[PDB]
Amino acid sequence: QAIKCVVVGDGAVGKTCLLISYTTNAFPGEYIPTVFDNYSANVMVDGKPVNLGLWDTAGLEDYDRLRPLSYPQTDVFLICFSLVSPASFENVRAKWYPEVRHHCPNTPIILVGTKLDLRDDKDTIEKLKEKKLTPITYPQGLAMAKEIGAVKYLECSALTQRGLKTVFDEAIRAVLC
Amino acid sequence: SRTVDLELELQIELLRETKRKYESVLQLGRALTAHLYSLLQTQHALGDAFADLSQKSPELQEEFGYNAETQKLLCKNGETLLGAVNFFVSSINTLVTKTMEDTLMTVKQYEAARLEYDAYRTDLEELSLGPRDAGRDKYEKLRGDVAIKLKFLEENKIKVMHKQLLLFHNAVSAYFAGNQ
Amino acid sequence: VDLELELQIELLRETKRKYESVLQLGRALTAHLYSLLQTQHALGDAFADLSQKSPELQEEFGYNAETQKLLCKNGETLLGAVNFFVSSINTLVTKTMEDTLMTVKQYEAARLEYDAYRTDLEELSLGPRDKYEKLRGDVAIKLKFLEENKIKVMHKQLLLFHNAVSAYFAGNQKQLEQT
Ligand SMILES: Nc1nc2c(ncn2[C@@H]2O[C@H](COP(=O)(O)OP(=O)(O)NP(=O)(O)O)[C@@H](O)[C@H]2O)c(=O)[nH]1
Ligand SMILES: [Mg+2]
Repeated sequence: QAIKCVVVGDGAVGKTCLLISYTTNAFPGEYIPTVFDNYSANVMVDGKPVNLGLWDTAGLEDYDRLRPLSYPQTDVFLICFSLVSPASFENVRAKWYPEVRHHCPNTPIILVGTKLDLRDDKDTIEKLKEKKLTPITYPQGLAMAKEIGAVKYLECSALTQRGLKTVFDEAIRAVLC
Repeated sequence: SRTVDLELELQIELLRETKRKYESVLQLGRALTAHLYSLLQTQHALGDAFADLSQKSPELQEEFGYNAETQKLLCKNGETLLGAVNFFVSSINTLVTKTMEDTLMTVKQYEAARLEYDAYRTDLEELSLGPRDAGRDKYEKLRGDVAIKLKFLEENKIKVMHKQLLLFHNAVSAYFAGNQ
Repeated sequence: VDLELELQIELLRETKRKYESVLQLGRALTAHLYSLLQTQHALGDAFADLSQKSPELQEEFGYNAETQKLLCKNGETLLGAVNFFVSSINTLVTKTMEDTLMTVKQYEAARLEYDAYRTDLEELSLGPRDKYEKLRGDVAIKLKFLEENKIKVMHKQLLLFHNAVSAYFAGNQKQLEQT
């Protein structure tokens, strides 16, 4: 069966690393590979053959005009934000939630916490304290999803892969229910 | 010793073959949508890089700018195209996925009924070839049901495809006319 | 030390960069464009077949097949051009510019040393070796000769690319009317 999953969310969050890590098992680091590319994956979800189409997007205002063009015929959205970036998280409701719905008000959405590693590390833990800010806790991310209607809330690191595979296994279940 | 509704079975085979081919055009259309979307975006970036280079390079101001304007125009006209294609895919997905599946769902009930009726009479014969005795509705009813559905389905297939092929073609053509 | 050169070198790097970022968007353009032709090739075949096998919709599958086909044909030419673009620019980046940037690493290996050994051996003085300029010539005359090349290659490269894109659409609309 063919399922279309599109990953959106404030630029710099890690949507591309989220898709390259998951599909090829390598961090997009080492040069930053083929721009505006899309990814797909074949997965066995409970004795079932699934053809998973993954659509990448751009998070900077400049691509606002030609983003909705990828939305039609979607089966599940993944609004992303960085647990190390409070400014982003807020935009989850500020920009993304309204847009995705403005076009597809009936599609299952899932919230994801990109960069679950740089949440307990020595540096961003100080500089993020140098700006008078702090990481994103489970609540509010868990509440953000609920504040929305997200069929699910998950967290993962494209660097550690931890919680990565679950993200897409859920997107599929959120589809065929 | 097998029941055959020749004309009807020939149409069922042709509908299965058509769905097969349509599902294939449908997969291509999806890929078309991805690739188009990837292209469109690049042309946008490319449009910026060039425009930037145009200003930070007077020696090549006119050359970079000329290309920036083109990559920008194309990007814009390619949004109208990507839209038209999404419409093509979506429309045909309904036809295959829903309209055609509705009929096939009825074709399966009819075949199941045809085969049980065959097993029934066969059992009757290898029972007669014993202590002697030498003296269908579900199948017939279902047989009529599919005949009707195949007819409506074919009528609808022609209208939908005639429109979708016409527009898809025009969009593809327009992505050169207003682009020229 | 010497300002001019090291302002000329700071610009050969910002430039080597923008052209590197253009080289990226260019590899992508190639990729995404190649994919599009495969699909178009496949779509025209799928359309031709359906056209022969479906009399009810023979015309409709018919002209869609042709269009997709000429489109694939023209697209291969465009792809040739785009490949040439990226390649050539790539040469002007991986070689011609490196060759200039290498004699710069050398020049620098013998650049701060004269300014260093100066503030250094400056400390020992009053108590009670010259080809830094040979490499200097190989970072000024190797450099300026590079900029003329930039202009020469980019001017031509930028134009073929543009005409190619243009031709692409001209040939299309053209042949897309002989029907
Ligand atoms: N530690 C860590 N760094 C990450 C992770 N994901 C992304 N990054 C880093 O975050 C930066 C941005 O990643 P990127 O994938 O480009 O984000 P994006 O959302 O795709 N941005 P855009 O919308 O502009 O394309 C990169 O420097 C990348 O290495 C992660 O899970 N962990
Ligand atoms: Mg990205």
